[PDB]
Amino acid sequence: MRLPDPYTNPELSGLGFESVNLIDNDPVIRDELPNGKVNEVKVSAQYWGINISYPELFPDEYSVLDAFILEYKRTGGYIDVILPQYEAFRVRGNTNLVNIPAGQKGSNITMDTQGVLTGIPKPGDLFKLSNHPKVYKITSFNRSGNSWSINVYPDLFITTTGAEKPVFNGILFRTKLMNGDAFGSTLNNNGTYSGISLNLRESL
Amino acid sequence: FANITNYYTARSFADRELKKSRYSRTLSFSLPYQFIGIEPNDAIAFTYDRYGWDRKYFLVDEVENSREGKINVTLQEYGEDVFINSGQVDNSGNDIPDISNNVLPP
Repeated sequence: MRLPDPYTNPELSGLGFESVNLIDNDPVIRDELPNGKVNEVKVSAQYWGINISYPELFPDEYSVLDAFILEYKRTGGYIDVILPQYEAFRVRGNTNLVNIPAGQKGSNITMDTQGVLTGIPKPGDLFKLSNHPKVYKITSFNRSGNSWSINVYPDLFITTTGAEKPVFNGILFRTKLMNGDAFGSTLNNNGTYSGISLNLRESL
Repeated sequence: FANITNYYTARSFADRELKKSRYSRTLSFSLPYQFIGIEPNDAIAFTYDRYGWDRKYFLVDEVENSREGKINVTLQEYGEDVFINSGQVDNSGNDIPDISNNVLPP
């Protein structure tokens, strides 16, 4: 259920995001002490927010957008999103042959790549676990031959069962439309729709 | 005093209450989470140079925990002398026997 785009619909190029804004939200409670210490306490999940803006739209591509959005509203499903700036295939191989030991938790993953993978991740790559919709971001990476380790932000939302597999490619955010409760399109006498924008918040 | 009957004990306790009543001051402030585990009637020594206070002695009198961890407190002043009694004197000379409802014999 991808948000339609030029890669899916090169004919409808207007659907290419004019610009995108990615926000981390890390709700935290903090205070400043008179001795000049700072102290902070964390609760609740981090989440990714995304904002999208579109140019003027012609009626056809607009109708394709509405036909998507109303299908989403009727079904109550999720919106999948790709994010082109991270589309690089620097890691490849038989991902489903990798073994992740169970009981890893907290922010460090270690893997047996079994010598299978080729290439390496980079800081700022996206990373995902096969059985869970969350998107994480690589802070750091190390090798010891076939063994890899990566330190990842935010902290892991699950304990590893040992059935997980890593996913370095084709990561899609799963999101829903917090703006959607008052959605609507201006129509100008040019015959063109205007003022569309989307605010998305990941949801699990 | 509803539940006390040893005269000397009652007097020694009233002396406590009188001495305590001289120490009127109450003080309130907030503490960071590391001081967790405080309770009422814990003993605090407070030190603050601008007021000239130096191990000024207080008892904790109210506490409020919070989900974040920030602790509000209030202190009540006491002295040491609150807990010390004077001498007293034997009161045995007035053990009045309140006999009634009796008829003297011939």
